[PDB]
Amino acid sequence: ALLSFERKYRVPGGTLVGGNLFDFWVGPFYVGFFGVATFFFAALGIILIAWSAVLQGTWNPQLISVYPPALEYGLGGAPLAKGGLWQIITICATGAFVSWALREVEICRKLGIGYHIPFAFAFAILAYLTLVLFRPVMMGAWGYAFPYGIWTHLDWVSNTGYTYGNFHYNPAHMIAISFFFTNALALALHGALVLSAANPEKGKEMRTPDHEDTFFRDLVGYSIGTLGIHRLGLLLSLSAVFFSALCMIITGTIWFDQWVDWWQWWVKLPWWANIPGGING
Amino acid sequence: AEYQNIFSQVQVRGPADLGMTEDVNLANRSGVGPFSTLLGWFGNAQLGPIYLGSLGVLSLFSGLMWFFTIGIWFWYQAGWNPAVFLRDLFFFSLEPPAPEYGLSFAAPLKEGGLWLIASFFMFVAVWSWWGRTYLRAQALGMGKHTAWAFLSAIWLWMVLGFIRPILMGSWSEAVPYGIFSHLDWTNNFSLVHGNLFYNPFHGLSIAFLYGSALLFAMHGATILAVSRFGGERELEQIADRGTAAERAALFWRWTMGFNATMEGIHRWAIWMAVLVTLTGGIGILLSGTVVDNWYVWGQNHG
Amino acid sequence: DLASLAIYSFWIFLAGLIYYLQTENMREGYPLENEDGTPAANQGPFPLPKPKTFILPHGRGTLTVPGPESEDRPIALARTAVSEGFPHAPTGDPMKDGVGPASWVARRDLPELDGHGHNKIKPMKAAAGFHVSAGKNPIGLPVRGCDLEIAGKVVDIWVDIPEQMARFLEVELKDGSTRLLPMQMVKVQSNRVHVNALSSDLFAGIPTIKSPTEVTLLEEDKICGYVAGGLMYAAPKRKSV
Ligand code: BCL
Ligand code: BCL
Ligand code: BCL
Ligand SMILES: CC[C@H]1c2cc3[nH]c4c(c3C)C(=O)[C@H](C(=O)OC)c4c3nc(cc4[nH]c(cc(n2)[C@@H]1C)c(C(C)=O)c4C)[C@@H](C)[C@@H]3CCC(=O)OC/C=C(\C)CCC[C@H](C)CCC[C@H](C)CCCC(C)C
Ligand SMILES: CC[C@H]1c2cc3[nH]c4c(c3C)C(=O)[C@H](C(=O)OC)c4c3nc(cc4[nH]c(cc(n2)[C@@H]1C)c(C(C)=O)c4C)[C@@H](C)[C@@H]3CCC(=O)OC/C=C(\C)CCC[C@H](C)CCC[C@H](C)CCCC(C)C
Ligand SMILES: CCCCCCCCCCCCCCCC(=O)OC[C@H](COP(=O)(O)OC[C@H](O)CO)OC(=O)CCCCCCC[C@H](Br)[C@@H](Br)CCCCCCCC
Ligand SMILES: CCCCCCCCCCCC[N+](C)(C)[O-]
Ligand SMILES: CCCCCCCCCCCC[N+](C)(C)[O-]
Ligand SMILES: [Cl-]
Repeated sequence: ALLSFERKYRVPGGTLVGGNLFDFWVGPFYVGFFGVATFFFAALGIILIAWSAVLQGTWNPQLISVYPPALEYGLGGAPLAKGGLWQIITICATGAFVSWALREVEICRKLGIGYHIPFAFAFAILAYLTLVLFRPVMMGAWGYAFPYGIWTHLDWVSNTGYTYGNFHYNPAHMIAISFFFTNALALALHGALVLSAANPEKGKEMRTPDHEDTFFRDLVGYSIGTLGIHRLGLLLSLSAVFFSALCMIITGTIWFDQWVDWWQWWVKLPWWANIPGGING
Repeated sequence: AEYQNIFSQVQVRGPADLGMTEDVNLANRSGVGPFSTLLGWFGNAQLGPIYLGSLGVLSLFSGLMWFFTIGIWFWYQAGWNPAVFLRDLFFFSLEPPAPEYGLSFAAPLKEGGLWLIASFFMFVAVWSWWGRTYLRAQALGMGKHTAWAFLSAIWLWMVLGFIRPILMGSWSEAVPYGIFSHLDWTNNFSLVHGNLFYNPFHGLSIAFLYGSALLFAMHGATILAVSRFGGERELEQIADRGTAAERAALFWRWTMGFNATMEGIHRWAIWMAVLVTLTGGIGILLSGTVVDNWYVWGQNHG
Repeated sequence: DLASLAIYSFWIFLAGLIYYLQTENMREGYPLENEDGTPAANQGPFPLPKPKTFILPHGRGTLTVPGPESEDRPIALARTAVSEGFPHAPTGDPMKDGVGPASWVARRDLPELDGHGHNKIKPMKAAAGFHVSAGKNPIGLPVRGCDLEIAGKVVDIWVDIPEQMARFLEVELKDGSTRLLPMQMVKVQSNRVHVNALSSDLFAGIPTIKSPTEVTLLEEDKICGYVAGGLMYAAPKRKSV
């Protein structure tokens, strides 16, 4: 079925691979060569998870868990029941995500729009690959990757964090958190602002972007503007994920001790290092 | 490369924009500030004007007093030595009164009282600033969505600092003012409550925090992707749908099988964000008042 | 248990909220249609919301949504298959007919107004006190298409007054008439403005504006559509670079 205004845009073209061969829709969904690729990788992934369920002996989705090769395996392959499936499901996952980004590129080409979305998405994929591929490879084993389970991956988060003390003290992690909170601040403000203009006090006319600038100037002395705010949300959210990837890629590799202790470089700068008093003298 | 519209290629400037008047009391608006060519590559170059009536002066003043109350305590912790102040700045902490003082104000200045003064000033700064988000909207005839949204953030803050401490019977349960000390507090809060990963409201809050990043990445990327058809002019696209709004919908429809409108994506947005601190506030409020241990709770409640 | 009661209530609330949000997002484009533009049989489990009305400023009317959806323009496309879900081929020139990525919507044929009722976008020459403040000034630069041939010269920037930003370049053609190019589709370089989307032979076909010191919402859509359409439809003439 189509949106009222949709037919004019469903023209041939924009595919990256295979010409017209997969240039069609199923309901609302665009297919394309990367739709077929995503489906293949997803499907195989889900079947393999389902088989892992069988070998763990559960079907409960709060219990199903696919764990990577134990550290003894290094960067080699492992048997299906003992780490192998995870390795294959990770390949399938990566294939499905990257296929999803490339399908998005095909949809952009057909619609004549910029590629900002798949580009954005590629940061999420990079965060994922940091955790399951780059970080394991640099650390020397697939076992450092997180297991695929609803709760077990939370276990991995907590265990991984506490290996380095209170993970709060990872400085890249502080920057990452800051971007996440600031992004949520900006999302609230942005939604609220456009809606406050689109939905003014009862009986009144819609307000103008000029009212939106004025509101923020009256409130904080500055307005970033309608273009700026969309640039900002994109930057905050991508910066959040960039610093997330960063804060993990450095951990277990360039830094592996208690993160609290990293901060001593500052306290031991030689001018103030030996001055008595304060907390650290 | 295609131009991507992350930074502007050419900046233009005109007469300073002094803003809409509606019912605003113009006596209380500053003149315009300077223009920043640097900000201008990314957003608006113009700084100011700002509105500052009596509620604004109160909030600013009270906010500054909060900041000086902590500052003076830190300088004292530093033995009045600026070398030591910079060195140990992240280690200083203004701590609430000991458990023994309950909810009283009887604690010595050096051992609780200054924390109470600081919290007093912060309470006044935030609430008056809240009133200012409502009133500035009112003066322009706009809806009150910002003040409602801001109230969700105030909720989490009110819970950590005031409501939960009151319900537990002591100011000692509130958060210290300090960079490292408040992180330590956060860690300790989770340990002592059986691991906050087992709090369903904490899981929700994460879902929304991550989701806010998902959503603003999607939405910002989208508006930028259709900026070649005027997409960022959202109010007018609301009032008179254009090919920007249609291509944006259809990108998402073709990708994930459903889509938004130009007004409605802003409703997904306000809620995704606001639910971070709403659910987060519930989760903290219930911790130690009703549930001492989330792992335990979990074992008895799915 | 009060936590159990809280979490169970929250899920009920979130389900209601998602329902409400989805219905709000069906104020445009619904009911869903068949490829022939009649109402589809399956609309989904979400109903259309109750209509809302926006009172538009400057005597410009209201907008009530949802309402009767109509393209209000002919769509030069035809089916390429005997069943649902395949592309629809342009029946003439998709750039002139405005289909595919060259599509435009039939927005109001008036200009967007600002807070004070003045045209939001004006040529900089007509915008009191506006000037280029930083960046390469493009006025006077030759404009190059993706066939690497000169299509014309920049004669002004059209600026958004209330937002103080460049929105179009006004480009003069061989015959002395001008066209608007979206600023998002040009690359201002030290010695030229490069336009990847269009080869030089396609510039004359950019939709013109009926008054030279203002653009209407409808005209913006035709220009922006046409220019974006070139990424697909001028690809044969698009040299490597
Ligand atoms: C005890 C726990 C430690 C701790 C240990 C860790 C560890 C360990 C990690 C973090 C990481 C993060 N922590 Mg920390 N952290 C702690 C305390 C906190 C606090 C807090 C308030 O105290 C906060 C706010 C944060 C915040 C954060 C973020 C900066 C970052 C998580 C987001 C991320 O990486 O996204 C990136 C996004 C993704 C990975 C999503 C990828 C999605 C993919 C591409 C798509 C999937 C599709 C899906 C399968 C689709 C299904 C089908 C459809 C739904 C239909 N931490 C405590 C002190 N933290 C993580 C990080 O930085 O990772 C890089 C990390 O590994
Ligand atoms: C990012 C840093 C850590 C991490 C830290 C945490 C912490 C801490 C928490 C979660 C939580 C969640 N995480 Mg995790 N999580 C990580 C990596 C992932 C990946 C991945 C492929 O990289 C996925 C798919 C998930 C998925 C999830 C969800 C089960 C849950 C809600 C997230 C959410 O709403 O996000 C935002 C996205 C949306 C709102 C869009 C919808 C996404 C839906 C919900 C995803 C469904 C996933 C599905 C169950 C997975 C299987 C796919 C099928 C086989 C097809 N996480 C890495 C290891 N995650 C929370 C939880 O409650 O866990 C129980 C929680 O507290
Ligand atoms: C070891 C640490 C514990 C833990 C302990 C806690 C605790 C304790 C809390 C959280 C909370 C949260 N944690 Mg946790 N958390 C852990 C692990 C994680 C991980 C992870 C990947 O491991 C993640 C992603 C998170 C993520 C999250 C968030 C979803 C949530 C906070 C939301 C927010 O916006 O707050 C930030 C927003 C605010 C604080 C609102 C503030 C608003 C006020 C009004 C602003 C005043 C401004 C002031 C005047 C200064 C102004 C200066 C200006 C420039 C003028 N946690 C581990 C398990 N987490 C919070 C929560 O809700 O939990 C349920 C909370 O209390
Ligand atoms: C970079 C900034 C943020 C971001 C951006 C972003 N995400 C995106 C996009 C963008 C721009 C899209 O365009 C794309 C989209 O379509 O969204 C609707 C997407 C997307 N982000 C998604 C999720 C998601 N994003 C997240 C994060 C973020 N996304 C960042 C915070 C997170 C987390 C945990 O925070 C999640 C869970 C999906 C909704 C969607 C991508 C859908 C997709 O790739 O579909 C194809 C794959 C399948 C249908 C299933 C694959 C099945 C696998 C083969 C098996 C499962 C393996 C998996 C590793 C198991 C995990 C178990 C868990 C319990 C841990
Ligand atoms: C809904 C969830 C999210 C959220 C929402 C939210 N926050 C909000 C709002 C909303 C909707 C507002 O409307 C309000 C706002 O005004 O935003 C602009 C606010 C706000 N959120 C704020 C902060 C904040 N929000 C946060 C979080 C969140 N906010 C959540 C993630 C966080 C954290 C910890 O994550 C912080 C720190 C403030 C920016 C603003 C509330 C302002 C306030 O209450 O101020 C009172 C205090 C003062 C007035 C003291 C000010 C002192 C000045 C800095 C003096 C300047 C003088 C001079 C310039 C000095 C020279 C030196 C300088 C260079 C330093
Ligand atoms: C959100 C929490 C913090 C918010 C930030 C608040 C920052 C406070 C800024 C301090 C402003 C000081 C104002 C002094 C004004 C003054 O002395 O007189 C104004 C004087 C003359 O005015 P006039 O004679 O016209 O007086 C009024 C007249 O009678 C009626 O028209 O002119 C000026 O001084 C102008 C000064 C420029 C003001 C611009 C301030 C810009 C602020 Br700092 C912006 Br850059 C802050 C951005 C913060 C954004 C934070 C959001 C976080 C997400
Ligand atoms: C008890 C309620 C207060 C909420 C917690 C506030 C802690 C934030 C840390 C502020 C640090 C002090 N200072 C001056 C360095 O910013
Ligand atoms: C936050 C989780 C994602 C929300 C999912 C909302 C479901 C969308 C319903 C799609 C219905 C599409 N339809 C048939 C109306 O076109
Ligand atoms: Cl500057």
